[PDB]
Amino acid sequence: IDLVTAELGSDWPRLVAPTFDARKAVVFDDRWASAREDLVKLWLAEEGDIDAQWEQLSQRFEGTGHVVATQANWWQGKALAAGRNVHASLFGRIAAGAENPGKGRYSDEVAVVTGASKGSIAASVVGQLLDGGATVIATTSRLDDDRLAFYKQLYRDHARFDATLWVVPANMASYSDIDKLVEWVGTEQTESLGPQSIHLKDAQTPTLLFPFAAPRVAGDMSEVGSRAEMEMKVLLWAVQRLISGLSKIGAERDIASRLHVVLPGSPNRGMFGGDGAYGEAKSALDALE
Amino acid sequence: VSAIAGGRPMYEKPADRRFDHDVPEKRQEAAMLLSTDARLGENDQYVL
Amino acid sequence: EMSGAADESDDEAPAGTIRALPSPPRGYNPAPAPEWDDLDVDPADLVVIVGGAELGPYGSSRTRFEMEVSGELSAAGVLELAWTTGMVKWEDDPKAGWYDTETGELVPECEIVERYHDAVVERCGIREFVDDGAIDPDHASPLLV
Amino acid sequence: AITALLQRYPDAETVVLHPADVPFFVELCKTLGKPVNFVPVIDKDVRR
Amino acid sequence: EIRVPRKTKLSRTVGAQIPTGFDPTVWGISPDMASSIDRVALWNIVATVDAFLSSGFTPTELMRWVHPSQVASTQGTGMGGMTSMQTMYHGNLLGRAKPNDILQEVLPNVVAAHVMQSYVGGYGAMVHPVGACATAAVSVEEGVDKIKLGKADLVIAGGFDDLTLEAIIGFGDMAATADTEMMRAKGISDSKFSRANDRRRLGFLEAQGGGTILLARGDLALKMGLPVLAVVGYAQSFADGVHTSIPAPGLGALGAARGGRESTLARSLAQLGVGADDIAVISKHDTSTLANDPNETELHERIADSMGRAPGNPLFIVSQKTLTGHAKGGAAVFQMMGLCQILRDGVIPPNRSLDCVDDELATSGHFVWVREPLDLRGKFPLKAGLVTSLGFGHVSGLVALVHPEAFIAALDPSEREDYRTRAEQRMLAGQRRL
Amino acid sequence: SVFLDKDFTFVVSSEADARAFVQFDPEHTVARPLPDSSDWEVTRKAGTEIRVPRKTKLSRTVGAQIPTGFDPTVWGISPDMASSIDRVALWNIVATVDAFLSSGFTPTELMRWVHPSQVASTQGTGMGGMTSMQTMYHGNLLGRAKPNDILQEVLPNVVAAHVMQSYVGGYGAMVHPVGACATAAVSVEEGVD
Repeated sequence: IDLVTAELGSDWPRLVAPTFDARKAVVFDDRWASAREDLVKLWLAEEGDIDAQWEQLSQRFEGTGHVVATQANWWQGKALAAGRNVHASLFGRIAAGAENPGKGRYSDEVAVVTGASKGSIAASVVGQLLDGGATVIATTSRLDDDRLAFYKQLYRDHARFDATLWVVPANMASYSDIDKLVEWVGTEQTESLGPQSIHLKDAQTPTLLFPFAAPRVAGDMSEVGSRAEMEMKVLLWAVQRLISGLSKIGAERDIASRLHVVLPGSPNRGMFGGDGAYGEAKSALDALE
Repeated sequence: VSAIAGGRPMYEKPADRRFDHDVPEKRQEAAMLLSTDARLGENDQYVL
Repeated sequence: EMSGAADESDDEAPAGTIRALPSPPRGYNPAPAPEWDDLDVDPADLVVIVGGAELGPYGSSRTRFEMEVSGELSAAGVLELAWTTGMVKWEDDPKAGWYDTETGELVPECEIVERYHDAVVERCGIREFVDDGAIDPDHASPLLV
Repeated sequence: AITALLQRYPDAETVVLHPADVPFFVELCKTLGKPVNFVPVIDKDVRR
Repeated sequence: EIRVPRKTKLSRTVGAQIPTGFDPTVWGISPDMASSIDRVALWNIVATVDAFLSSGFTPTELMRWVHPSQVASTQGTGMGGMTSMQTMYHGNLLGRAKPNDILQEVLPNVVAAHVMQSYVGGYGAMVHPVGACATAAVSVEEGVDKIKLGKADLVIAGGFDDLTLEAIIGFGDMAATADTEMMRAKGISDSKFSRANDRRRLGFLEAQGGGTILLARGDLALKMGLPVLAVVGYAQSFADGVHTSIPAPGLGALGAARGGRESTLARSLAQLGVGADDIAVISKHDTSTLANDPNETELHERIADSMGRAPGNPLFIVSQKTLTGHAKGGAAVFQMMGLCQILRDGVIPPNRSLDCVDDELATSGHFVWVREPLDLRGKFPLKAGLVTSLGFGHVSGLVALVHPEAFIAALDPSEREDYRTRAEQRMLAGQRRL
Repeated sequence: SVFLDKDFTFVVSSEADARAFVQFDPEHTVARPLPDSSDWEVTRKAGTEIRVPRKTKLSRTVGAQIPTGFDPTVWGISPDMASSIDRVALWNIVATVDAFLSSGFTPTELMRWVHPSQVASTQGTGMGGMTSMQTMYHGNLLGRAKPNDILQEVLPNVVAAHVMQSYVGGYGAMVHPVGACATAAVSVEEGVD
């Protein structure tokens, strides 16, 4: 064990420790609950007039509709009176939104997105996928409630009808995680109630795959200089095993459905010398094709 | 005097009136508590 | 240039001494329209709540309500909790003021939040069971066979 | 000056001097350069 | 036969406990009392003092307006005196020196008996409900009952319970308490493990404490010139019925909504000129157990449904057990306290422990679960709350609470203006005393 | 409670029970796996706390007791109930039955004239559930097998709760006074109320 450590270094064994376990998963399939609380917050806090584009944007977010959400909107609207100008604008807009809710349609997309965290490109992609009536698997490296609360905030805003979001602790650096995660992603979609509570692993065949997981350079353990070597596992090799993993599930459970993997290539290799990371690493994606 | 002699006076009830027909009575559970005048008929021997 | 801009700092003079305290609790009325008759209702037949209080994990009704509605204590919130938790003591010895009970140090009303509330939150509300009975149910509970 | 301060803090008009502000004032009377013109407190030192 | 010392490891590592460093001594309780009385007694004793402090101080001031036999004490317990009980059964079997007053101090009524001896000194009624978890609301019911019949014009209503060793092992054995080892496995911090109506709700967090309220005749409150915190429009306890099944929860609290316009719930409201739609807030028992939450929800959903609650005018519900935890005896009083504070301030407290609403609760459309505080300002009033609590063994209860300003409307403009004058003077004098 | 002056002779115990031993003493107790039997030896060193059995003679040799040979079974209470519930419960349960027998029998006949939520139960206790209480505080500290329903069965209100579950089945009020010695008359007061 001393010889093995001598070759690989100090940080590699410590960072390769397992993380994922099947019992920490959290599923948010409720729009119906979050849409009701979302409307009443608008109705009470209404200030800006009808000229707002936010009212049109929020109406598209309130486009999630069924017998449940209609019973909410159609009510607070019918309970609204002629008392003031805001009450005149709210009642009319709500009645129109209640009518548009009745005829509302939906789409469906099943996606798995990594590197979805706050203030990132993928986070803007995630909320937009949710805006497109999709089903999205969102992974987070930090499992802390501050990260957990963010995705709840992001979901309760951009979620439409038919939209289901899934947040999980995940580490793309761990092969065990990758195997365990997709073994969870590919199994059943079943919940067994016996004497106890057992949730059989939810099976959704991925349409889109977004490997936006992006390790950053933070060297507290002294790991500096060896990272570009390790990330080559993460950015490519572990992606390869991730692509291979979902390929097995698709073949074993026998789907002809093509998983669309968007490969986050770095822009225009060779014409920039200043990036230092992106430009060189992503040129082998042409070799991956 | 019928109770004292036979050991009759204590009968622990199966609660027949509660579950009497499995499907509707569970549905009728709400309707019972909601409306005032719903009660037991004696002729069926205390049916809900 | 930008690292340098971040690496080149400076100190704009800020002279500030802040304190925390408040007026006695007031009540904010609500706007309610009522069409009513006076003599109709018998006051002898009505039950009315004159007052109330509670002792619980969050302290009295004042501090508990602050934590429930707000989620953070006010000036009076931390001042009252630090008093109930016994962090602050009152001495008539010279310097005549509020003193920290643990270390025996004089305290003002401002630093109450800074010096205490961090520890107050931990040791109030819901936490691991502190053993005042010399017994821990979760760790070791005495058994005799 | 009085109006300027207590306009900024209108609550000063409706409330009590804080129980911890009472010892402070009595303390200031003792350290004052020229001895106070009045009697702030009736106590053991009242003769002084 | 020999009894040989051993040990055990248990599941519950966390409880909702009164802030560390609390002393009855700091509040001013004499050391002689602290010794002689159970820990539960220190809770009800200090609470009673602070309960009075809301209006008057000297308990004998009540004897100015009222003959002492018209002062009542209605104080509930689920168990009460727990420490003093466990002190005898250990101590006696262990021959350790223990107090001689033990059995007196284990009587769940002795705690407020201690308060009547030490403080009020009333010559009047003493009642001490056992409502399991529902004692608090059950106590209010009888406190209300004592006044209307002229037996007593001033009552103290409340409930209290303690958290000890063998209180924990009884619940954990009964399976009703949330298992901490499982909570940590799911990545749940101690503050986040009490979650009402949540999909993941694992069972209740046990707590300790006590609380009390002073209920009085409306005519007396004006005459004494004390603060009016709220009007109790109704109070009821309700049983359930015959069944074998252990998870099957009591639904009998629906009996208050029976009759529609003729129902006790609606008539209580109607006498103030208040409608069924005018109950904005229900305070649920919200035990965070899987049995109680959906049942209490179905219950509140149905009591609204038959009384003609306007479709989609949902009752906004708070869960205080997610914060304070569940104290058996003093459960519904903490909710009773919160409800008064809801009415006067207008603010509806959030459940901040709610990650996700249980998908089963979707079937209830007259119910809304709020994760973030909705704060009602001066332009956004509120009207009437409802406290509901479900105790063990078919103990269920309901307390309808209504805003104080509904009572001031019965005085006529001259006397209404005269009362506000007195109440204003009391608040200033009350702020002083406090 | 006595402090052991010199190390006690080792005794055989299970791994689960022996690890528990370590959680109390741990500087003062010593536990080891026995390689062959997988179980553990428990050795208490000097300084440990031991509780040693003794006896006491007391003043009260006489009480007023229900006539010898009384059984809730003879009255017709099922054995499952007798087990699961405190002795005090058997008293209020049979009394309630015989109380009804004064007029009507079937408790649901009340639901003919009355809506079930209008049936009330006001039942006082000075303590109540005493056996079930003393059963937990002994049993737990003694690790003896004791029932899981203990704290439910020690609630002075649970006794008539058991009666409402087993017999009347009313949907209405339940109150449970504590009057010390006066609960009975105190109960009547609230029943009247």
